[PDB]
Amino acid sequence: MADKNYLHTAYANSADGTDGFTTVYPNLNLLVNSSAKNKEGFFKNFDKVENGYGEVTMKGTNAWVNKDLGEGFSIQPINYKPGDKYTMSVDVMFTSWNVPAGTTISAFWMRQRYTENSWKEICTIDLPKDPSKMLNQWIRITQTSTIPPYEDPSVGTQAILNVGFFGQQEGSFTIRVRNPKQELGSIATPYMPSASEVTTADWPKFVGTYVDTNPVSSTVSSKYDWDEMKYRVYLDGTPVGGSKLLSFDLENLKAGTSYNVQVSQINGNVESDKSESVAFKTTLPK
Amino acid sequence: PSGFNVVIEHDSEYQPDVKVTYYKNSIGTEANGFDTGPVFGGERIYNLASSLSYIRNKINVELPSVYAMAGEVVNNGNELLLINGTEIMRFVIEGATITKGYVEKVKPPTNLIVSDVTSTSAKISWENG
Amino acid sequence: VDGDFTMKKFADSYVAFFANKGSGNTVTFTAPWDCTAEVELFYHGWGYSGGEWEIGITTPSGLTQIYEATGYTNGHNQAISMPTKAIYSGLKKGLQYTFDIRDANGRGPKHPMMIVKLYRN
Ligand SMILES: [Ca+2]
Repeated sequence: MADKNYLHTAYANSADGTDGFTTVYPNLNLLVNSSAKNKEGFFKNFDKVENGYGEVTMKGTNAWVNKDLGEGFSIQPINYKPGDKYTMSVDVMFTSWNVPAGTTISAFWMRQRYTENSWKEICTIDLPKDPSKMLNQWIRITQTSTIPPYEDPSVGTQAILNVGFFGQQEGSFTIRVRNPKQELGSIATPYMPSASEVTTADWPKFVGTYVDTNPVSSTVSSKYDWDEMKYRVYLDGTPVGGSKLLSFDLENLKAGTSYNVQVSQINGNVESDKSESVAFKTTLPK
Repeated sequence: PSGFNVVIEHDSEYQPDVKVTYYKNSIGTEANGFDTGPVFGGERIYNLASSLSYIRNKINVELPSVYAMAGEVVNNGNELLLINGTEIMRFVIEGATITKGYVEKVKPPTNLIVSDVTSTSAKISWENG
Repeated sequence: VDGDFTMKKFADSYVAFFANKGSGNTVTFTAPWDCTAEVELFYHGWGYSGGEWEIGITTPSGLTQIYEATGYTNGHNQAISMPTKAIYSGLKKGLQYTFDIRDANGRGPKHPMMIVKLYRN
């Protein structure tokens, strides 16, 4: 109720503001072929790609079963700085779940990790240990991971989809994996392809705004004033939003750091070349 | 604005050179059909002074605003042609193949100004190209 | 602290019932034993079925699961009302969970009271 006014910004892909609504601008994916175009990249070792997903069947008796996801990670995990956060997001569906009484599911995850000696996880996401009562349903699963400190240079890495079936009888399941994503940050923002595969079409088309309320932003599309964006704002090479107006507010910056901003114009999936960059530096606090 | 800009998209990872010429009534552009012009083969060919700038795969050919013309764009790979009736503006690339070519319609923003800068934020304002 | 308390309470039980203190859309508990959860929704003290159902399950470790219901409309709905409730399969002994009905933009009660019943494995 105080005199302090807050500008709330949200993005969408429909003029009404409902289609693909977000209070947070999407971040680029660090995974490769997340769109399941063909049996390559992330889906290289799945049984097949069909529609926009990958299908794979895990079967074993007193065993660890894995499929290498290594070809689906843009960059090697030893490039990530320790302490940084990365967020994994994925749609998952179990079409068949044949795991008997004696059989136990363990270490069921999609994980980038150190290998021999260490085995410490770098960036991971646990998958449902018993989806038998939720079969044939898309489950969205998210997890933020903190990069562990560097190991000896002799200690290697790997990226795998793993499951362990232990007990008397064989266990098996069939899983569909749709739009896997890994991004830098603590938020699972909307699905985006990788930087090398992204096009103009892949970004939000509409911007929604409202003012003066509490510091926290509404989660109702209708609370916003929706306009078709005419400009795209790139902070340090990555897009952070846009506007219908000839002005934009850069938020969540860190103190005393240099930044570069360049803007492009949008005209219905026709994007102009980016403008000449301009440099600024945030002030230092007392 | 700055001028008349023709965009040439190519397959080189570098900066291909572009040479611009202008000429009227070359073969196939005569108003009353083949060889109905005043100088068979084409009238005076003028070399057009261009200012070139580059981004990966895209050459921007800036010509003086006075040359600004409409017209069909023909891509012959080795050269691009901007045909407006009887008039032709010819762009010859060197060391690459023309992928696509067109008069720049969606133009990049211009007077970028950073204002209201604090420790956690800044305001970016600009002007349409 | 309340994890071990709830675990001792329902130790000999094959069922456990949970609801928020503020009669709201979220419910937090520590599974007393490996179980199966059934989520029901209420409005003004009356249970209801149908509408938009987007259920989320979170754990203090930072794992979140988001289940979005698409009703059985592929028939000669017309007669099916779905969901009447939501069922979840692999809950584990000692784990804290936070269930919530994420608010509906179009339709269906906006702020319903949720109840979670756990059925021991
Ligand atoms: Ca679960």
